[PDB]
Amino acid sequence: FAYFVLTGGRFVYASLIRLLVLKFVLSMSASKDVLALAS
Amino acid sequence: PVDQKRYLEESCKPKCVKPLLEYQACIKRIHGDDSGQKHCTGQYFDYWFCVDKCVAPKLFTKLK
Amino acid sequence: IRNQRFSLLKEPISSTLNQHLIDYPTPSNLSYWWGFGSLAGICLVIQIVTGVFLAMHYTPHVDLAFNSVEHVMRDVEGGWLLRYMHANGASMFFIVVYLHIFRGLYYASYSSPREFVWCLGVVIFLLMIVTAFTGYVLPWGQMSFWGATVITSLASAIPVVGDTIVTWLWGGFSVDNATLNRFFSLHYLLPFLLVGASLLHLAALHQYGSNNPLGVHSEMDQISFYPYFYVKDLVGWVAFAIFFSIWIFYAPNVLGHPDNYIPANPMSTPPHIVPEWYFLPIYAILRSIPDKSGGVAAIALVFICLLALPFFKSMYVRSSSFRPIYQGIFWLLLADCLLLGWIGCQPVEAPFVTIGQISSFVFFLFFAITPILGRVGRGIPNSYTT
Amino acid sequence: WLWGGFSVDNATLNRFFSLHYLLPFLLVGASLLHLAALHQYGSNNPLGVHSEMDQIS
Amino acid sequence: MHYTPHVDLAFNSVEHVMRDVEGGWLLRYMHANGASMFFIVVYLHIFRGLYYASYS
Amino acid sequence: DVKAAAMWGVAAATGGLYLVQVSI
Amino acid sequence: KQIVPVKSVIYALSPFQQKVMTGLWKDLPTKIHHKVSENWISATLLLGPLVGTYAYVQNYLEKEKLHHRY
Amino acid sequence: GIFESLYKVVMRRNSVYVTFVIAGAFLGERAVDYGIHKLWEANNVGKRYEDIPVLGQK
Amino acid sequence: QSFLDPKKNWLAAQHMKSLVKRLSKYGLRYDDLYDPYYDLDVKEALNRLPKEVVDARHARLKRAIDLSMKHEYLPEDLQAMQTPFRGYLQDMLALVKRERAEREALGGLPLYQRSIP
Amino acid sequence: PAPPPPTAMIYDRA
Amino acid sequence: DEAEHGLACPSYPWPHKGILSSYDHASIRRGHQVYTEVCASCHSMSLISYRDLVGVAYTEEEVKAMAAEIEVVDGPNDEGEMFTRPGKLSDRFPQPYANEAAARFANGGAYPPDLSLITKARHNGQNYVFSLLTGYRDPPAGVSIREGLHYNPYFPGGAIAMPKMLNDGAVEYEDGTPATEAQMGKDVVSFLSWAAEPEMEERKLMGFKWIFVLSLALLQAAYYRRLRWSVLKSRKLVLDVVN
Amino acid sequence: TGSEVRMLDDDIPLAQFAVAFEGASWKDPDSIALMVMQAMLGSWNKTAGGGK
Ligand code: HEC
Ligand code: HEM
Ligand code: HEM
Ligand code: HEM
Repeated sequence: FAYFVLTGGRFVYASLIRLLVLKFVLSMSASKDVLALAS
Repeated sequence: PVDQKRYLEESCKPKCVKPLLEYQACIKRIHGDDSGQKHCTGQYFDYWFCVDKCVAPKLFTKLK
Repeated sequence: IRNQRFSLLKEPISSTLNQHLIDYPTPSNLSYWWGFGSLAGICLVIQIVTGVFLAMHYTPHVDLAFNSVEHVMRDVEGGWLLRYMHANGASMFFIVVYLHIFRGLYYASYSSPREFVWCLGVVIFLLMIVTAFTGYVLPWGQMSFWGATVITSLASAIPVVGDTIVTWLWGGFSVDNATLNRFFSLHYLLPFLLVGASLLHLAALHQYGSNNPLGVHSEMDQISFYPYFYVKDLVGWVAFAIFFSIWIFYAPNVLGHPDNYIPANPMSTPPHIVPEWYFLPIYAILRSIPDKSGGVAAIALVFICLLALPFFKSMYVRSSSFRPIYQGIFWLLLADCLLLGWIGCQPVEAPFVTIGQISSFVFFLFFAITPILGRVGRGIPNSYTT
Repeated sequence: WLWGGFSVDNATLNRFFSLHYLLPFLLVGASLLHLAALHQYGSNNPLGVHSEMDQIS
Repeated sequence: MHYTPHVDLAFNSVEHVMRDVEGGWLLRYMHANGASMFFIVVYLHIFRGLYYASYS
Repeated sequence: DVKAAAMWGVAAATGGLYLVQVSI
Repeated sequence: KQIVPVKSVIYALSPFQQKVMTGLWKDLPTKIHHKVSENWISATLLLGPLVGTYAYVQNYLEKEKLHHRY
Repeated sequence: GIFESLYKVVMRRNSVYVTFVIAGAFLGERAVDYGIHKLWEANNVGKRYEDIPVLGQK
Repeated sequence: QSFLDPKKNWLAAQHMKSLVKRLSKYGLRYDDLYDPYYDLDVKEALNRLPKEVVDARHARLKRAIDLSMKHEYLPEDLQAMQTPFRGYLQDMLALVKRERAEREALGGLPLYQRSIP
Repeated sequence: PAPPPPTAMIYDRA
Repeated sequence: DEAEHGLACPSYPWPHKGILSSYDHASIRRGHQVYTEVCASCHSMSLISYRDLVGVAYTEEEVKAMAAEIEVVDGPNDEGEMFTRPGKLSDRFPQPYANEAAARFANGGAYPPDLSLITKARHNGQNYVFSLLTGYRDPPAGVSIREGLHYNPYFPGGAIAMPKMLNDGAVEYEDGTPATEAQMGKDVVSFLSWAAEPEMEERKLMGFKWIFVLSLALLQAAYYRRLRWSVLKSRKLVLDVVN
Repeated sequence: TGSEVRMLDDDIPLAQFAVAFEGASWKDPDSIALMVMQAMLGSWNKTAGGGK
């Protein structure tokens, strides 16, 4: 039971880490202004 | 198209009887100014703050 | 023991990291108030990363700073999240630093062995104040520009070289593009100096050991840092993350000033020029006594008092849990600091100026009453002896 | 993704400026690790032989 | 402290550093030539290490 | 171990597909 | 910094042989009573000047506002 | 019982445990997104972009 | 001192009562609060103190730290048997301070100096 | 109970 | 002091206020229509592009037509001259005046501020804008306002240089809803709130998700800490000391 | 039940500790495997001739 509670917490932590990393990477990626100027 | 805000502000006078009476008394006492430097802006602000507090929920209830 | 390899933590590649983060002995009775140092370190790392990723879309020009900030907000994918994280995390970084400082004040975590730790903390506080000021100037809003103007105008208080110093710092005769570029470079540079100062802070504390809520000599009952204080620090980090998400995703601009969204107009002036909320106690200390050189001297005296706090003697009883008078004095100090911060966001009318004058006096009365109380209570054991 | 668009432009210039400001501090940390790792075992000598006998401050 | 990273202002800002800034030409030339000497010294470092097999 | 290496490769591939998420 | 030795006998139980979060919400009235009683002076000293000063400022501002009402 | 059997299955090996952690994080994020989207749509009815009465009458 | 004596001063008596109540909860004497790393005169005094007294002080400190970690106090019986302010360090601390004072007065050099941190 | 007399425990006696 | 500080604005029950509340996109469209009809002749929104309205209040074809019905200048052609062409999807909203000096000259010495961030540039932004728009009323007996200035109690200083532009029937809504002063004010404030904070819906969704997920994380972290500290907090210690 | 008893004295020149899991019964078929596991974890002594 303790290991599975920790497993749920690890679900949560992995989700947060993944979304933070993707947020930073996509922020460094291209922007809507240059995307729209491409046409 | 009548204004819901104006109608409800007219309908909120009973809720603000005391500030309205205070403002009217201020006007009556101030009538007869010599040059200036006198105003009833404080009572005006109190009365209209009371009216505004009375009117907002009904206002966006009637508005779509 | 060294003949053949053992646990890789003890190996020279990870020896220092093990000794300073895993096997380092800490008192077993540390409360949740001791996780604020690690939480402040996390806030600093968050600020560094977020700023590094914001500088890729920010142009330090008077004609492009505000437009670049709005471009980050709108066009950049996640840029609104980036800037909200940066600003609100500077706010939380100052919050956790204030909690750090006040917990140290309560538990006397500075007195004999951690004098260098306290001095390094004061240097870190100065660095954070300067960095946050320059970073707030960076967006080039109305409030940012006028706060920069006023706070740099404080530098015109030295009787001889004040005007020369303020003119040299401005890059000219007024806050302009040169000041913006200067402040951008300084605001990028200082956080790495802040990292170095934080590393020195941690090393200086690790020289002797962390204080405990009891304030007693804690070496008989100590535990390894990793298995027991990483989980408590994790609880603190998750609670801070909940608070941080609450302040980012739902109340982003509550801590900020609305006037900062108006493009900087040197001709016009806002009706009330006020710095960020975490500079309010210092601003109130400045404006308490009526003067300019007097206010700068008062700020310098505040920092000198903070530096000279650990060097008082006869503070044999460390923790405030065993000092009723000192506990009352500390709580009065905290109330005074909150009142001073509230006053700093108010005009210079009569009640506000009177209360600000009183509040600064109480603030310095704290720094005198503490040595007085220590010297008086040095003779407690002979008097209550039974 | 590195270009931040479709060609080298203002986005690339700003990103490169931020990276160029940041990297030398990572370079400082790497050089500090360089020196610390060297100090663990010592420094080589032109002979390349063991040099723990005739050593000076 | 005097460089603007915009696409339309980087070259003009560098020239402003060279001309208008008091001693800015020294800073610009010293930065560029110091990158050059940094790479010179690092190459000499690497080649000396290769010669004396300091990578053992 | 071959089986341990294969399972760790599977775990790494799952982590990569969770991060990048190509066609979910 | 060296560890001092103390002669003692320590009995400890495995983390999985005992309840974990049940002891949190236990004896809550007693815990709350201790928190209130041991810290009421501190709470009064922290919130005393704040509330009194706020009331004084509000009274002063109200008095001035009605004084300047013409 | 159920907890012990699941523990055996998903924690006999640490690599299997990590794979299960990643898969569970993905599935839980998807489920939370679905539930929150349903709550958001139920709360904000008649205000969505697709709910505007006029969309091509300009 | 006049005002510091609990017999002649009511404020001092209440302070002593509060201090006794606070110390008895964790079951450690007032002299246990003195830190050897603080003055190093406490360190010298504890070095000169007998091993039995030093061991008892260390045991009391360990008990207090364990109680603080457990977020609990001593039971009522042990609190009643607790006897704070029964000094064991004040006399030797005063002797060490007197020796240091006479050494400083007659030129001399400090027998120990706090290392610069 | 009552606190032990100063001549009851080894450390107190020392 | 009351006049210079301005009348406080009441708190309004906005449709986009709450934990799980979104913009009323129909009201966003109506607010944009009334803005471009009776508010773009003096004010400008230079931070809002036409592409921002795609998927929010108008379809892509509608925004394309709306941008094409205006003409904007373009850079030099092969001949080196400056020409004008119909606007495109990525074009910003047109500015009514050439520059700030022209705006001040045309508006009697007062500069109409940019409306892109007006709900974020004012304390109590939404309520303040709504009250300023729908609160043009007679001045109290005692204060006289100069010619060319109109009295608005909610404006800091009492006197505002903007004439009352929100009059009943000013803009004929395509929805058929009444063109009441209050209705147009609410629509304008909703559109300006969207323009200042176009990321509100995504931000609130992400915040709700992370707050819930991190509350679960806090529960798990407390359990983990109590489990790790279980050996220390539930141990018996025999020390051979009584006082 | 997993537990520990620590009797720190520091007055004895040497420290003696024993960590033990749960074994098998006499008639348990895995008892012989436990003896084999003991054999492959054989004892070592400072005076033992086997050395290192
Ligand atoms: C030309 C006659 C205008 C039209 C049409 C609208 N506005 Fe206006 N506005 C105008 C001026 C000349 C000014 C400046 C007043 C000053 O003294 O600074 C303004 C000002 C505003 C403000 C600012 C209020 C403040 O306290 O700063 C707002 C929020 C504003 N205007 C909004 C607004 C809206 C929503 C309009 C569409 C109905 C609108 N204005 C039309 C001139 C003119
Ligand atoms: C080197 C790392 C950093 C960089 C590159 C950086 C860069 C920036 C930039 C570009 C801005 C303006 C953009 C915006 O605010 O939306 C900014 C704002 C700010 N920064 Fe930083 N910063 C860094 C670190 C820090 C640190 C450590 C602090 C705290 C001490 C800090 C405090 C602030 C503050 C308070 C603001 C104002 C936010 C606002 O209200 O607009 N920054 N920073
Ligand atoms: C950048 C901000 C800061 C960071 C990252 C930081 C980090 C830390 C860390 C990691 C610790 C060790 C853990 C702990 O005991 O809490 C610590 C302890 C300490 N810090 Fe800081 N700190 C910061 C600011 C300050 C400031 C401004 C002061 C005030 C002088 C200060 C004074 C102390 C003291 C006295 C301790 C000792 C704690 C104790 O023994 O009780 N710190 N800090
Ligand atoms: C940032 C540039 C660098 C700095 C500041 C730096 C710094 C140093 C320093 C201070 C030493 C010790 C003094 C000495 O040279 O004997 C050293 C030694 C050494 N460095 Fe570097 N270094 C750099 C780049 C490199 C590079 C690129 C290499 C190639 C792998 C390298 C390989 C070595 C080696 C092998 C030694 C050992 C010298 C010996 O004992 O023979 N260094 N470096």
